[PDB]
Amino acid sequence: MKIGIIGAGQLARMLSLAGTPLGLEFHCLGKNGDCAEEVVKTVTDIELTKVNDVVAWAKQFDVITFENENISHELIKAINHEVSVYPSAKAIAISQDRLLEKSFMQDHGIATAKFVNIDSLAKLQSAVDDHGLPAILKTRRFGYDGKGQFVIRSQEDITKAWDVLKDAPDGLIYEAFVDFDYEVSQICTADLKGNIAFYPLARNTHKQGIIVESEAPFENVVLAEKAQQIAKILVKEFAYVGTLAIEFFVKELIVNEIAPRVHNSGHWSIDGAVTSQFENHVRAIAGLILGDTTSRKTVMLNCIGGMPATKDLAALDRVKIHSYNKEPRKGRKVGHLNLNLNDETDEYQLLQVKKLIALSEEI
Amino acid sequence: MKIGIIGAGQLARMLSLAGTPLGLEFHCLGKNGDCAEEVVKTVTDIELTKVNDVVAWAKQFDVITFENENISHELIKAINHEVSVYPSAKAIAISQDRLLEKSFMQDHGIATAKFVNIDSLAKLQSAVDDHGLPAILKTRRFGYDGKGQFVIRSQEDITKAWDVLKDAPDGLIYEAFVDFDYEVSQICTADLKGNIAFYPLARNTHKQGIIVESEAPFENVVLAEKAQQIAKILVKEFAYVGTLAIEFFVKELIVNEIAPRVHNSGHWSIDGAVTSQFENHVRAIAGLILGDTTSRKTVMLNCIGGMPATKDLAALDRVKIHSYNKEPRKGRKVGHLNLNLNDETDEYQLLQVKKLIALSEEI
Ligand SMILES: Nc1ncnc2c1ncn2[C@@H]1O[C@H](COP(=O)(O)OP(=O)(O)NP(=O)(O)O)[C@@H](O)[C@H]1O
Ligand SMILES: Nc1ncnc2c1ncn2[C@@H]1O[C@H](COP(=O)(O)OP(=O)(O)NP(=O)(O)O)[C@@H](O)[C@H]1O
Ligand code: NA
Ligand code: NA
Ligand code: NA
Ligand code: NA
Repeated sequence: MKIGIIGAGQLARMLSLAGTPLGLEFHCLGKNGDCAEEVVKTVTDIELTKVNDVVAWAKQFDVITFENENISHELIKAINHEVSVYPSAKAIAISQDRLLEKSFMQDHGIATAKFVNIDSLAKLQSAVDDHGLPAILKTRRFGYDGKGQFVIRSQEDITKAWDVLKDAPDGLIYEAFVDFDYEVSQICTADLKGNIAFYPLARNTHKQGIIVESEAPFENVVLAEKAQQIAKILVKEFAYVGTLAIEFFVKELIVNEIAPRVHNSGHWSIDGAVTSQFENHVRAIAGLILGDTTSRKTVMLNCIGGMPATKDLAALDRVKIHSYNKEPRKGRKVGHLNLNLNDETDEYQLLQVKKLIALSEEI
Repeated sequence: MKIGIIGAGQLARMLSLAGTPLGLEFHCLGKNGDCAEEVVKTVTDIELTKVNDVVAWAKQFDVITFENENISHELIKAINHEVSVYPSAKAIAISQDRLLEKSFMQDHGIATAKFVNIDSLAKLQSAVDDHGLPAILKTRRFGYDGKGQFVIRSQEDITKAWDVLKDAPDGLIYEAFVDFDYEVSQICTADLKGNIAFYPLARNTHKQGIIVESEAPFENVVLAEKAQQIAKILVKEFAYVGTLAIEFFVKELIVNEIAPRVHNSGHWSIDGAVTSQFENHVRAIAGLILGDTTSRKTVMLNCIGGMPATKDLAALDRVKIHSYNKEPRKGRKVGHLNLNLNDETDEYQLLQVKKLIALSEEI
């Protein structure tokens, strides 16, 4: 069986690392210098606007998936008509647009930040009059890791926010700034028949808009049950197949956003679960029964901008190293480290690895 | 850092799977259709007799290793003079020749099967007169998985054995047939400074000359200590860097043979140890500190000749699947399965997977 992946970044790289021992063959749509290249059968560079060419490429394979939900949902529809794409175009369409994503939650009685679609300065003023400050003016369709938005803290920030973002193609959304206690995510995988394998909750820490640490299992039986029920609603309404990620605020579970894919907050599962989020995404789309997800306490630390020297990491002999072999650039995800946490030696190694990261990080 | 591997088979494939997340780049010497191709940066097909060409290829990389010790030890010397090869030419030279291997053990007071170098029919007759029957006439330099030899059970089998094998290039050895209770192997990894990371003993079952099952940890504190001391002698005398495998008969530890490489009897460590034999071979040759080897009860089952359907394997959701994506051929190693053994559900899945294997196996 051949699996085509749109994208050749680190998520594609790890899908192939996880899925290759199952005997599956991986092919990417992306560039020669992208980090999945060395671990997949082929990489083919086709502009995603050239729809018939992309569809022609896809038809070489038995099933298609993707690593970035910001892709054209029409392109996915076009492909899916010829060869199965997982997960669904509906999941992509709703998750990639902040207004559609939040409206979906509201339509099913699921809590989110208060939000308003913004089509004018007057509408934004009204949204601020109604739901208060601080708030964020975000684009509906652009943006990664806190970028492409404007935090509104005062009445003067309003016109400034509008003036910066007003011309964003495909529009804008006001979100009330949620004052959360902490953040958690629910990652799960739905197989071809809609059976869901759940991971425990992970507690995630963001720094400057980017995830820097993820801890699992986060043990709270009540929140976990609420999280799982929301996941089930999503899987059913999207007819979802694959790994799905839902990020929450806790303060009451409040949905932050969803990602129809393997997600950074699940990277711990490579070394902390019997079957990782990556192996299970692959098994899901391949029409296979999912792997057991029994998990053990693990911490995941992100390497942003830079990464400690491998020789320094290797000296901490229980740390599991996940370098993506990417180019260091301020703010860029270049790798992560996982560590199982059982005893005091693990705590000691964790301190040493955090120190190493503090010296290599560039956000 | 770039690592060159001579060979593109499943051992090379798994070295790259283990070592790629460390941020290392892998290149093989072998063919396009070989099973490591899809997980390494490049594969280059050069006949190993063309020494200057092989050396020219090797010089593109920072360190060289190999998956098959039957390679020309002179070729390794030639390469090593220009770029570091691990492990050593001495380890290759002794392990690849049954007479040299057994003579080494005898020279250091380490037990083996009684053995005699055979250069004539009369010498074989004398070896049988001295050390008895049953015995095996083996080549010194050829043979895999019980092939290329002749078991001598009677006095008529003697001339038959001689007539079959007498012209083997590089000679023959008589070995007394050891009547063992069971077999175990000691796998360990020595870093660049000679520090050794030990795995627990594994209990191995052979069927028709091929390994079919490996169980670890095999708990016997006395045998383990003897095994580790023998490993230390080998690492020191060979100035060994890398993963090393020693196979024993138990009946008293008696050395059977050694392999200067990752070995089938250590495949369990992919899913049963904090750091696998593959990741540690890579860390050793890369000049890195070795990973922790804390282990949990695991069984490894070999898929020979054929492999059960992936959909049938996936249904047993705790089994870890390791398909090499190779072509089924009677007697050929095409994959393995690992299973952690904790509770009764694991025992149940193990029975089901053994049944699946019995129906797919072709030895
Ligand atoms: N309304 C809000 N109130 C408070 N914090 C928020 C709000 N919206 C977003 N954030 C935080 O900002 C982070 C970045 O969101 P976003 O700009 O969508 O980045 P992203 O690409 O989705 N990265 P990630 O959330 O880690 O997958 C979120 O994970 C939250 O921690
Ligand atoms: N003298 C002996 N007496 C009894 N059994 C033996 C003897 N020599 C070899 N064997 C058995 O035959 C097997 C095959 O040995 P060999 O022909 O060298 O295959 P191999 O390629 O080294 N495969 P492996 O030992 O699994 O790495 C050994 O693993 C032993 O179980
Ligand atoms: Na490739
Ligand atoms: Na989203
Ligand atoms: Na390749
Ligand atoms: Na040997």
